[PDB]
Amino acid sequence: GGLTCASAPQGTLRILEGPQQSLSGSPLQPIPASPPPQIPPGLRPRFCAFG
Amino acid sequence: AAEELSRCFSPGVIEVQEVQGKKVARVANPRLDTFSREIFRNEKLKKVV
Repeated sequence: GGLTCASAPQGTLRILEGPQQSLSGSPLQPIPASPPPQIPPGLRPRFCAFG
Repeated sequence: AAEELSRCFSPGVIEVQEVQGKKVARVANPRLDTFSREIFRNEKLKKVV
């Protein structure tokens, strides 16, 4: 009436919960790159010679 | 090329007249010139002035 060893298991199942990968879009930056410093339009000379 | 010449100088110095259908640049007032030597960057008009 006691507990005895039974037949060895024939296989093992290991369960884990996993989600999946999306598409590669690689959206690097809101406003991207190093935007260049640049000329103010027209500007004009702010200096003249004497005479 | 008269206008490119007139831009390489303080603007009053080279007065571009219109003698004929073509445009001639003339040295109207040499005194206004500031020495900026910007003609010397032109490579084709550094030989003219």
